[PDB]
Amino acid sequence: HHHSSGLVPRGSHMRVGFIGLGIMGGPMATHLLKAGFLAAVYNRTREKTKPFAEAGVYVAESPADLAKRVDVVIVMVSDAPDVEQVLFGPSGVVEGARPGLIVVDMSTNSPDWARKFAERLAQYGIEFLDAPVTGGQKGAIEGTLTIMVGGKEELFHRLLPIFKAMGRDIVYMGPVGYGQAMKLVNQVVVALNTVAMVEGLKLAKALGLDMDKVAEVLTARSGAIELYLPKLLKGDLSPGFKAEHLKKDLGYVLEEARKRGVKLPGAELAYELYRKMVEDGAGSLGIHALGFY
Ligand SMILES: NC(=O)c1ccc[n+]([C@@H]2O[C@H](COP(=O)([O-])OP(=O)(O)OC[C@H]3O[C@@H](n4cnc5c(N)ncnc54)[C@H](OP(=O)(O)O)[C@@H]3O)[C@@H](O)[C@H]2O)c1
Repeated sequence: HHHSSGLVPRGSHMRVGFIGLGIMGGPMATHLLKAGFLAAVYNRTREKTKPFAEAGVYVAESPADLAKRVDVVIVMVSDAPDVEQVLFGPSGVVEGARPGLIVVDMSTNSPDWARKFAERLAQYGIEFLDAPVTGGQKGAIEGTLTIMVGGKEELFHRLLPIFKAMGRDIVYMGPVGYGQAMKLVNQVVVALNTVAMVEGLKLAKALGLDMDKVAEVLTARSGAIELYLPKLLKGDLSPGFKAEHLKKDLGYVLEEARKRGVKLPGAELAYELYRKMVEDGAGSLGIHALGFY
């Protein structure tokens, strides 16, 4: 069946449907709406779609119902199994998409997962990019994300106006999976920079240092410090970036390391620390709460 017009003209071939309105996906999709690309959203929990519906965005009943109405599906759900559900479940994207639709997975998983998604989608005539991001919740909100992309370079170029609505530095990394590859390098760094900050703070507190001055001196400076030290000092342990998601990222890091015969003892330790945090019931706190939960 064909369908009625929506927010974005069909002849643009740039109608976007966005799946996963979380800490990242809400602000990202809002930036796409402000830029005139957002036609539709889907979220597993319907309440989060409310602010979109109040701006006229179509609220889909399933990923399939979203896919049949758009040219580009952006996915920003938690983990690779969640991407599998939204793409390939009973009412997943593949049940609604027409050939030539592009899926862009902006969530974090792995090169191997990116390649599997692309392979499976190509059987339906659906294109794929892996385009994970860095910059945190604050970057999402500000529209300044760094976006690292794998897949056909021609599709990277075609979608650059969409990426520029959400981010600032848009980097083409190579074939399918090279965006996830970059993102997993990035997550090694983020994890250990976060452990750095937390251990520094634990030592500073034990020594009874003036936190104002600690923050001044450390702002040693890193991403984690700039994004999360103010929250941490106020005891705001909310994400931010959930500990369970970093655990997940570090699992893929260590799988890739093992596949390639590289030893990453720091990443192994980080994985252990974040694994304990999830076991202890703090998986939904931000990563900056490590050591403090
Ligand atoms: N937060 C950060 O700083 C940050 C930065 C860069 C990249 N990332 C990555 O971006 C991705 C999203 O992160 P986030 O911080 O936005 O996570 P989040 O706040 O936990 O949101 C997760 C989103 O995924 C949806 N979801 C999860 N499982 C699903 C399933 N099986 N089916 C359908 N929807 C599902 C959730 O739906 P509900 O609303 O129903 O729960 C929610 O919309 C993750 O891969 C994360 O690692 C995060």
